[PDB]
Amino acid sequence: GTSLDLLRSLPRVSLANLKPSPNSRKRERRPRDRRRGRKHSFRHQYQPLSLRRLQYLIDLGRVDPTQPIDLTQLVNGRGVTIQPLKRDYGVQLVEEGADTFQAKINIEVQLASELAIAAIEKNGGVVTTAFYDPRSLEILCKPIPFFLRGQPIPKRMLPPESLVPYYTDAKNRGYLADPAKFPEARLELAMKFGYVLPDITKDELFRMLSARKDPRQIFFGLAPGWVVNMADKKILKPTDENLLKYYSS
Amino acid sequence: DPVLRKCELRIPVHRRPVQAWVESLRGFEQERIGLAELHPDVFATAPRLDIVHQVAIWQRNFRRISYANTKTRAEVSVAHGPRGPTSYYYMLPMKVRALGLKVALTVKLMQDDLHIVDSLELPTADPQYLTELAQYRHWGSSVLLVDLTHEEMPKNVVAATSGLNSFNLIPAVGLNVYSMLKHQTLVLTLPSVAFLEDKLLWQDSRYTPLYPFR
Amino acid sequence: PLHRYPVHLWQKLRLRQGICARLPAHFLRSLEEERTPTPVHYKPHGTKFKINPKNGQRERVEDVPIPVHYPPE
Amino acid sequence: YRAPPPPRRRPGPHSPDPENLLTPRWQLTPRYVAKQFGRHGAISGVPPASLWPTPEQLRELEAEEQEWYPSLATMQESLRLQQQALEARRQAREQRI
Amino acid sequence: NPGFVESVDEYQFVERLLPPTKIPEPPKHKHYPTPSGWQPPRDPLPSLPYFVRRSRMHNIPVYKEITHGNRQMTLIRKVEGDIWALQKDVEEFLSPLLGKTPITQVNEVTGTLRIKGYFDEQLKAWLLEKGF
Amino acid sequence: TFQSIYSLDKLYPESKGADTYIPLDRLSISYCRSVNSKAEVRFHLASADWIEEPVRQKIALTHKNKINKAGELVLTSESSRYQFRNLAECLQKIRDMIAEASQ
Amino acid sequence: NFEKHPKELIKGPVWLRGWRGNELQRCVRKKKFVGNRMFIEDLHNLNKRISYLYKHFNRH
Repeated sequence: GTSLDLLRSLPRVSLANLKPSPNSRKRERRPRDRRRGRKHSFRHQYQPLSLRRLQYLIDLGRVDPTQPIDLTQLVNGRGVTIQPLKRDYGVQLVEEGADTFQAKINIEVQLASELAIAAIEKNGGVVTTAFYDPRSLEILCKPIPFFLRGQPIPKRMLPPESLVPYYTDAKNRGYLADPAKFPEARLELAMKFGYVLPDITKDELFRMLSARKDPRQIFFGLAPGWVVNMADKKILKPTDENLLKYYSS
Repeated sequence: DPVLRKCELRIPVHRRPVQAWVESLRGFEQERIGLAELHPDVFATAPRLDIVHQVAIWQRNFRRISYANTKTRAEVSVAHGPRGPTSYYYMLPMKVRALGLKVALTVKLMQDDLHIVDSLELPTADPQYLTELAQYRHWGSSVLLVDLTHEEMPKNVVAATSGLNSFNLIPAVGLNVYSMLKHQTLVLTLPSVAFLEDKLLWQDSRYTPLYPFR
Repeated sequence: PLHRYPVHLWQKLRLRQGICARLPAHFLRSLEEERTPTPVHYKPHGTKFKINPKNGQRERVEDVPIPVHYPPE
Repeated sequence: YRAPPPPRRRPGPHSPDPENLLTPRWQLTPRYVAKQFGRHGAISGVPPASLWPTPEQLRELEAEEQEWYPSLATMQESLRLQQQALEARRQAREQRI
Repeated sequence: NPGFVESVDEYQFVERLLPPTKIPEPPKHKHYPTPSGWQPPRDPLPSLPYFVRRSRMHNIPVYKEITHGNRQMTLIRKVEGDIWALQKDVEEFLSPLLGKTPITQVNEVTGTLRIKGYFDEQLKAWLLEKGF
Repeated sequence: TFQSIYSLDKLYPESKGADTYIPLDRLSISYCRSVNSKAEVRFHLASADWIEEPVRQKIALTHKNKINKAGELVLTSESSRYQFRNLAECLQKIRDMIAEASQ
Repeated sequence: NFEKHPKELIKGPVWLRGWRGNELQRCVRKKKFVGNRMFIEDLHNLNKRISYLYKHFNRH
């Protein structure tokens, strides 16, 4: 660093010596003299994740491959930005990276492409779709604040009748999907590509990959209606029978 | 027995560590007692004085409030006169302010105006001793003393610095560019350097915040 | 300068100080308590929800009381 | 001179006095009280039972739940009726044309 | 009768949900390049007078830029050492590919090099050859 | 764990268990970017035991142009080069050709 | 640790602590902050002054 050596040779700097960078500040005109003298909401605003964008996160180790993909974890890693003021209502995927993302992992995304669904399943990944209420999703993205507010964990909402067919559809692999068709559906997709179907049971970590929360359950770890002792780093569970009726309701 | 310090964070392989003489204020002749390593990313940043110049302007101007007011022709029982209290407050990004602090640290070290010390503890509380010691080590007329935290700063140093106008005692959190420039030489305790390095080095992977870090 | 208490708190301070404090507690409670008169000419909204204009979503509602003049007679 | 001590804020839960005139209304709301619990948890001292809905609130929630939130079974039934209605509409078009 | 029961068994998931504040360093891979194509800087580093450090995201500090709506540009930022040595080599490398001496502006104060046109791919590959 | 009122145990009462054509070895696939690209799949039509004799004869007649000098039927298209898009439509083209040759 | 923002260190008129705006914005914010605690005569004068400021910036 020859620049540093020049500083030693140069005289000690003072407050007055400081000077603004060249061209940083423009000149101004003032009237001192003659110079200035004389004279749509209903449609969900899906926020997608590109397959190429998905690929680098796994390759860079930003998201642990062993841990199932969680949208909250992506927010924790600053992978995606969700603004409640924007009233983002959904999540999607982008066709970009279809040719550059060869990997298998369990994941849940609100909306997924049918071609993408089978391709990751062909690789061995597990993909499903869940419905998060836009207000609930904002709560999900920021779980700590409502604990600060003191609010208790509410039951996850269900899709409106317009979106019920999508989630209930077996091919869409939604949480409302019929399990009976899943073994047949998995078989059908394998034939379409022709790849040899790997049964989810064969995987050693099958239970971890296939683990899913209840439709009313917002969080994998936390059941609906739960409370968290944030100050004491503990979880509080309601013990009132009437409260169970509220959760059932 | 030399006092040997190494940077806690990983120094870049391609960048050699920055080094300076460790000093102690216990005795007049205790100019050099150890050798310490300083992070190049902190103590070997480019000397960008416009950032320092901008920070100094920000420091002078974000606190600027003018209370001048005058009555215009309509308010007479001035065509363009001062109109009530006016403020000039503005905020620099934390990245720039941290960078400006980083730039200032290098300049003082390269100009031999920065003196790294193990601790501020002094044998006596007399202000005369501190002034004489500064003359003994040929320090500048103004010497700035920085400690890790305000609460634990030694009593003896407080008395010496409190009575001296040109020698000002500040905590680590109180460091600012204006004080460094106003003071000819800077005296920093070793713990303070680590404290400053941690915050300055924290800028790494500066996640854009959606909420306060706390 | 600026008054520490707003103008509306001036009435509260007057009630809380002077002979007002010395007034009987029972009478003071009667004056302090306010009970809404029974609605006669207007009805509060039956439903607690309505469509917000800006977002086009169901929202909480508010009630606008009709102005009614009661003469001293 | 010696620099003044760095400013330090008062830590820990602070409960506003309701009677005090100065205290703002929003600091006396149950949401603020719930906020106190979240900030400090047990140190605040808010009873956890109070956080959950009261039995009278339970009835309101149940009434609210029925009014606005249908169940999965009800949703599926609605689709079947609409599908039948859609089928009838298609059949009406074919017969009339 | 308390309405709450405390169990620490399920707090592990809460720990998982906690957000991190630092970008994680890339994990060591058995085989490079990574399936996406990322490869860490070559080791040993080149002994040239000028060293180009990677970004905080462990990516090459090359950014494509367009200004005035008509001028394509590419910028190299994290340049350390002798900028002039880098410019001479960069000028020599791009002269055959471009067909003439590249039009470039050197901001020594910021330690950045500005080049008219888009040549990030060739420069990025060329930088890999140097071992950066 | 906890089971909700609208739990999958009730939303899907029937299946409470966790577990709830074209040969792959015979055919060969190839994909390479040539920008432009071309993905093709090759298989020996003479050794195709998964196709009926009338179907094999029809394939050798209708797909005579696709049959190479070595007797291997090949089919290539240009949509995209990847695991699912490219390969699947090449296998399905052969399957569709077999179906068309059937009737 | 960013616990206290430097804007929090500003001492001065309440309506402009940590905030800046044009003359109309400053006047409007001043009215909101101390409108109830301002004098009746001052409030009327401020209302009239705001009218001139509003028209100048928003119509010229």
